[PDB]
Amino acid sequence: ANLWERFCNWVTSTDNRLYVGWFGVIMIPTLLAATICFVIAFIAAPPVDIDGIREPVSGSLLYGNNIITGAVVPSSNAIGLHFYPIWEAASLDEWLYNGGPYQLIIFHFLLGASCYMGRQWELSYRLGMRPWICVAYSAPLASAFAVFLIYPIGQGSFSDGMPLGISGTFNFMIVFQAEHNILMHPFHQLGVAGVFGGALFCAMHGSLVTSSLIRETTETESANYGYKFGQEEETYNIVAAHGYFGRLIFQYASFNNSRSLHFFLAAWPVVGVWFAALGISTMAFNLNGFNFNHSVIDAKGNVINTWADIINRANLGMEVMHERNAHNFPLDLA
Amino acid sequence: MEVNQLGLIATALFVLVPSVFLIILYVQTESQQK
Amino acid sequence: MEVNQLGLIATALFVLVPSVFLIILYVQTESQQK
Amino acid sequence: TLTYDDIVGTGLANKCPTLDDTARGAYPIDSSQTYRIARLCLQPTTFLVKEEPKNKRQEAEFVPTKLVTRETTSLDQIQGELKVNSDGSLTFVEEDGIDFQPVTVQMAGGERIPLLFTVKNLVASTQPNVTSITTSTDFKGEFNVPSYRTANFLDPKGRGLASGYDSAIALPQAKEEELARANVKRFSLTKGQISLNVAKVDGRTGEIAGTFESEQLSDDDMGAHEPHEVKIQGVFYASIEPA
Amino acid sequence: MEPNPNRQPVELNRTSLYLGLLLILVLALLFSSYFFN
Amino acid sequence: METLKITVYIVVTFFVLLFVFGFLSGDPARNPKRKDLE
Amino acid sequence: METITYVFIFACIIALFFFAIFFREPPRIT
Amino acid sequence: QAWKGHAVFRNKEGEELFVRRMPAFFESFPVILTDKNGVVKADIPFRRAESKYSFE
Amino acid sequence: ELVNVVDEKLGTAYGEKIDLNNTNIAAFIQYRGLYPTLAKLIVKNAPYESVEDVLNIPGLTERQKQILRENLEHFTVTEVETALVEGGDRYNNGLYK
Ligand code: CLA
Ligand code: CLA
Ligand code: CLA
Ligand SMILES: CC(C)=CCC/C(C)=C/CC/C(C)=C/CC/C(C)=C/CC/C(C)=C/CC/C(C)=C/CC/C(C)=C/CC/C(C)=C/CC/C(C)=C/CC1=CC(=O)C(C)=C(C)C1=O
Ligand SMILES: CCCCCCCCCCCCCCCC(=O)OC[C@H](CO[C@@H]1O[C@H](CS(=O)(=O)O)[C@@H](O)[C@H](O)[C@H]1O)OC(=O)CCCCCCCCCCCCCCC
Ligand SMILES: CCCCCCCCCCCCCCCC(=O)OC[C@H](CO[C@@H]1O[C@H](CS(=O)(=O)O)[C@@H](O)[C@H](O)[C@H]1O)OC(=O)CCCCCCCCCCCCCCC
Ligand SMILES: CCCCCCCCCCCCCCCC(=O)OC[C@H](CO[C@@H]1O[C@H](CS(=O)(=O)O)[C@@H](O)[C@H](O)[C@H]1O)OC(=O)CCCCCCCCCCCCCCC
Ligand SMILES: CCCCCCCCCCCCCCCC(=O)OC[C@H](COP(=O)(O)OC[C@@H](O)CO)OC(=O)CCCCCCCCCCCCCCC
Ligand SMILES: CC1=C(/C=C/C(C)=C/C=C/C(C)=C/C=C/C=C(C)/C=C/C=C(C)/C=C/C2=C(C)CCCC2(C)C)C(C)(C)CCC1
Ligand SMILES: CC1=C(/C=C/C(C)=C/C=C/C(C)=C/C=C/C=C(C)/C=C/C=C(C)/C=C/C2=C(C)CCCC2(C)C)C(C)(C)CCC1
Ligand SMILES: CC1=C(/C=C/C(C)=C/C=C/C(C)=C/C=C/C=C(C)/C=C/C=C(C)/C=C/C2=C(C)CCCC2(C)C)C(C)(C)CCC1
Ligand code: OEX
Ligand SMILES: [Ca+2]
Ligand SMILES: [Cl-]
Ligand SMILES: [Cl-]
Repeated sequence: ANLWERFCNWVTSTDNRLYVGWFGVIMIPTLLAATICFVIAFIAAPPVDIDGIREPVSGSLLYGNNIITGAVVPSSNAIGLHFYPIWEAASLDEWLYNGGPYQLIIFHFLLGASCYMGRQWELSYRLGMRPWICVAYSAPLASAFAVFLIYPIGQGSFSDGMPLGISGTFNFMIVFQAEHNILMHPFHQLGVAGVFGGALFCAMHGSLVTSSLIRETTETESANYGYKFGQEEETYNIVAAHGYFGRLIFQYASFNNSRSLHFFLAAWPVVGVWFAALGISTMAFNLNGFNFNHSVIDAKGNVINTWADIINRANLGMEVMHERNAHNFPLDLA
Repeated sequence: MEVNQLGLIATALFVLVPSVFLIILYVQTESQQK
Repeated sequence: MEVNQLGLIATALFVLVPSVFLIILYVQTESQQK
Repeated sequence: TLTYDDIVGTGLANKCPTLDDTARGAYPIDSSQTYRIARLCLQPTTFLVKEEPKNKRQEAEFVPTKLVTRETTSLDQIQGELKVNSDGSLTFVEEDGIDFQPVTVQMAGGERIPLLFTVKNLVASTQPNVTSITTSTDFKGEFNVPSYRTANFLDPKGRGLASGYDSAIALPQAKEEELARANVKRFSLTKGQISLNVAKVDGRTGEIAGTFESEQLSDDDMGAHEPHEVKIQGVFYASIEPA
Repeated sequence: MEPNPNRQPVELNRTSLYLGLLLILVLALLFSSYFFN
Repeated sequence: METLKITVYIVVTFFVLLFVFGFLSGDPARNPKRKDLE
Repeated sequence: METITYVFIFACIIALFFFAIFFREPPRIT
Repeated sequence: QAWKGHAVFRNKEGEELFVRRMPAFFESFPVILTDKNGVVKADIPFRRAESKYSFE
Repeated sequence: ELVNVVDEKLGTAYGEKIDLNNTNIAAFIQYRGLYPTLAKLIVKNAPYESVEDVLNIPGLTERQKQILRENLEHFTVTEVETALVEGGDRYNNGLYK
């Protein structure tokens, strides 16, 4: 074998402790750059003029933040969707003021995480597996694309991308509610059904398999020792599990087929989260939640408030207060 | 910044006490007969 | 009294760190085969 | 002749027009004629900040700084009357234009110095008996420097002058006295000074260019802290016209 | 991997535990005043 | 500015070329089963 | 001191990742 | 923050007096002023009842 | 002793009438005939030493003068406050509905 042939054999080797592969050739450097920049920025970055109004917001630990308040702050509204790599700045000091780290991080991250998804297909192929784990990962990935790329595109600025920080995330959520009434949007509602249901079914499946473990141990040892890695025989009794759950509800509401059950476990959260991602990605173009403001009117024409109108009052509070020095004109159009 | 002056010891013991409990248990497991 | 505000954590770790080292070693000795 | 599409994103839009080396002529002033500056442009090239004296109370120096707000610094499309005075001196009375830019510069070690770089209400005069504007003409005068933030500006805790809370609402039972300087917003208005040094004159077109140096105070954060002294240096361009 | 033949078990007997804890506690009782200052 | 830009451009080009030539290097054959997919 | 604490905990977690991956008990088929 | 300047001590007769400096050994040190020849001219007394060199 | 100058101004006639030297231009909508034509002329020609000086703006029609006379009782003048007139705030003070 020549050098290229050998290199290819190593890259695609099924024997590396962590699989590299061709997607990994892009994933490794991009994820390392994003990680390193993030860590350094989160600790040490100076304040960033997120809203382009010369009002710098401090995100880093050394500049007065704790783990909860800290963030890498989105790039300046003055930049908008302009590409702002380090070399476009006159200095690192300028780059930092304008939120250059945010762009470097999210672009390397999105590239790296897309390659992470490809890499999941890639290894499944090398191991002779079925290929669709990567399709499940497309759900959180799509969600990351929605908040870091698609929303900024629709609104015309990376300053409206989700901040890389715990409190910045909450800021993004509250402002999103004000501007899109996301709670009243059916795609976010499907998302909630996806994650509440995902958690429910996770607990359900956990509890049912755990409930029907076949006795292989004594009381002075963990029942976990009753299963040995790679054993051929199933470790629980699915017939007893189905016997239980089918009586809890009724026979035909319970799965007796493990393949069907596990498919449902994959599908429910993944589809819901795809809708969550699509909610963000379509509210990115301002097709917003249901608006029933003043929908109910009496015989004279008096407005009779519903809970929708109370939501509206909360939303107004968010709207009027957010970015309190950034608006000069009466309508918030992006 | 005007932080709570007990936050440091609170955090350090919060980590150390249970971590130490686990390390003690782990190491004495390892030293048991194979 | 105006004491050094690091004296508490200094004292606590001074005790805990070596004490924990010894307890780890002791317990794993006990758990070895008789 | 350059179009917007030729210029966009190059940096040229933040530059003042230049005159070539052959422009060393003289522009005649007819003292019976009225005049205007149709366009005054000021392109800063250096911002210097006076270091705060350690306490030695010697001469504190103006030190270099790094611009962090990009190519957003120039004053332009400024216009005003150019009066001919009885002693033959000329007085420029600034009327209007893009006559201010917020600018943030950064000192060694990280301290950021925002300022309202401006010539608002500039009144600048030449030496007496200026029968022609030549490469020996200079303009000297003063301008107004209003508060860097205007009266609606709200601080991160929602406090302001014409709007906002008037107290530190997150500390409902703190003693107010220690917080008065942060709670009570004040609107600054001070004077700046500028010299315009003509280096080039096109006698035929009425165009002049040269160098300037201005001195003014930086942002005081609506009275929360002391402003710094700033010295701005750069190039200028003006088109003189009969009007 | 083929095992390392240089490995040795480690021991701390109870008396040594007691002696060690006494050393540490008494050192702490001695130095603590100076740490608080 | 310029040296950094050129350096990153070269770095990115390097890894992209690895990705493309890598997947071009008989990738369908790199599986545990049926290799004759040409 | 707070910053040191936060970074210290983070650094311990990263070290933990390293050991949990490269120095895990190996899975063995019985 | 700043040097206060060089302190020159003088008595009522206008003679320059010099404060005896603290050697490194001493955690505390008395305040004794001498003329240029080392003769004691002023001090801060401990016992006041027989003081002869007080600044007053 | 630090003072909020806008709050302080609210305790003068500025808080009771349209201050020809300070009040934002939308305030002239309060009374018949003042907005936008006279409002613009008034703001443009401020400050005024007294209310009646508003009658001395050049170019006025007789109709305009009479409207001004009928509305002097709604006007005041106080010292120009920098905080209220900077920022072009007399034309747009950041308040809509
Ligand atoms: C896998 C390696 C890898 C990749 C893909 C990237 C990618 C990126 N870097 Mg990062 N970087 C890396 C490693 C990598 N980096 C390493 C190791 C370092 C340390 C030296 C850095 C340091 C670094 C810095 C300091 C910065 C970046 C920036 C960028 C961005 C712009 C790059 C650019 O302008 O190239 C231009 C190159 C091309 C357009 C390639 C064209 C040539 C090919 C052959 C043509 C085909 C490509 C075509 C587009 C289609 C793709 C093929 C596909 C169909 C398979 C982008 C997110 C910038 C940034 O994040 O901005 C916000 C930035 O400031 N990088
Ligand atoms: C008694 C409490 C209760 C009930 C019944 C519900 C019910 C619902 N919630 Mg609310 N929710 C609750 C408390 C509750 N919530 C609390 C305490 C909070 C925090 C404050 C929330 C926060 C919340 C949010 C933010 C949202 C919801 C939404 C929903 C809907 C989807 C829930 C889901 O898929 O979960 C997972 C569970 C499953 C997938 C299991 C199936 C559950 C279904 C609904 C039961 C079917 C029963 C059926 C009708 C019976 C017929 C029998 C038939 C065989 C004959 C559903 C109407 C979403 C919404 O409003 O959609 C329009 C939504 O966006 N919930
Ligand atoms: C009970 C109340 C409730 C519930 C259950 C939810 C539920 C949800 N909300 Mg809603 N929301 C609520 C109230 C609620 N919300 C309220 C009151 C508001 C207004 C204040 C909002 C406004 C809101 C907004 C604006 C958004 C949500 C979104 C979401 C989803 C978040 C999870 C997600 O995005 O997964 C998807 C998974 C990810 C995003 C993770 C991506 C992971 C990447 C690919 C890898 C990361 C690797 C990492 C850096 C390192 C790993 C460790 C390392 C060691 C390897 C979920 C459906 C988000 C959503 O729909 O996004 C699509 C969203 O943007 N909500
Ligand atoms: C005082 C008086 C009058 C007393 C009289 C009392 C009396 C005797 C009454 C008798 C008469 C009578 C019956 C009256 C009925 C009255 C009545 C209608 C009451 C209504 C009750 C009510 C509100 C019911 C709501 C219905 C209900 C519980 C709905 C939820 C159930 C539901 C939707 C289930 C489907 C969800 C679903 C797809 C689940 C599968 C996912 C899952 C759990 C995976 C995990 C999993 C599953 C497996 O399957 C197995 C195998 C394993 C391994 C496993 O991981
Ligand atoms: C601050 C800025 C500066 C940054 C600088 C950082 C650059 C690091 C370069 C140093 C190189 C040493 C690394 C070796 C460690 C190692 O991985 O070996 C472990 C094994 C052993 O290597 C195996 O090595 C074997 C030989 S031997 O065992 O080493 O002798 C060989 O047989 C086999 O082919 C080979 O796979 O390596 C592999 O499994 C293949 C390499 C996989 C590495 C991918 C890293 C993934 C990172 C993801 C990014 C996310 C990071 C976020 C953090 C949570
Ligand atoms: C009035 C409206 C007009 C109509 C308009 C039509 C609209 C389109 C409807 C869409 C059709 C869906 C087809 C489903 C087929 C399928 O999945 O087969 C795959 C298996 C086959 O079933 C298995 O079938 C097996 C036999 S076989 O495979 O079918 O041959 C059998 O062995 C096994 O026991 C059995 O469970 O289905 C299952 O595993 C169990 C059902 C799981 C539900 C799948 C839906 C995905 C999750 C819901 C999405 C989330 C939404 C909520 C957001 C949080
Ligand atoms: C406040 C607390 C929070 C801090 C937590 C942060 C770190 C958490 C990890 C600690 C748990 C370690 C588990 C032991 C792993 C193990 O298997 O041990 C055995 C391994 C070999 O693997 C093994 O080797 C063994 C044989 S032999 O050792 O090779 O001879 C064999 O038994 C086995 O099969 C094989 O797997 O080799 C060792 O002996 C190393 C163990 C020592 C680890 C403790 C050091 C931690 C401090 C590092 C700080 C870095 C400082 C920065 C400088 C750059
Ligand atoms: C920055 C990171 C730092 C982390 C480092 C962790 C530090 C760990 C420190 C370990 C110290 C443990 C000491 C072991 C203590 C111990 O094991 O002692 C007993 C031990 C007996 O050893 P043997 O050879 O009998 O072997 C027994 C084995 O089981 C021991 O492993 O002898 C010694 O270790 C010699 C030291 C004598 C110490 C004697 C002093 C005790 C007398 C009491 C003094 C206090 C009272 C005074 C009154 C006036
Ligand atoms: C060869 C190869 C490989 C490997 C690779 C690697 C390993 C890489 C790497 C890499 C890397 C490792 C990278 C990196 C990076 C980075 C970065 C890019 C960063 C940054 C940054 C910054 C810029 C910062 C800044 C700042 C801040 C933010 C704050 C404070 C200040 C300062 C200024 C400092 C593999 C296996 C795939 C295979 C094939 C081949
Ligand atoms: C620092 C801090 C703090 C504190 C704390 C504390 C003070 C604690 C404590 C505590 C404690 C103090 C605890 C304890 C304990 C205990 C125990 C846990 C025990 C035990 C025991 C035992 C185990 C025994 C045994 C025995 C014996 C001895 C004899 C015979 C019999 C028997 C075997 C039974 C606070 C929060 C304020 C704040 C922040 C920081
Ligand atoms: C609290 C406090 C403080 C502090 C302190 C500190 C900051 C410390 C530190 C420290 C440290 C930070 C230390 C350390 C260390 C370490 C070590 C001791 C280590 C080790 C290691 C090892 C043991 C390893 C092993 C291994 C591996 C991993 C792998 C393979 C090989 C071998 C086996 C070799 C002060 C005094 C200021 C004051 C008062 C209080
Ligand atoms: O930057 Mn962030 O948040 Ca989207 O809306 Mn418009 O811009 Mn601002 O206001 Mn609302
Ligand atoms: Ca000259
Ligand atoms: Cl906000
Ligand atoms: Cl706006």
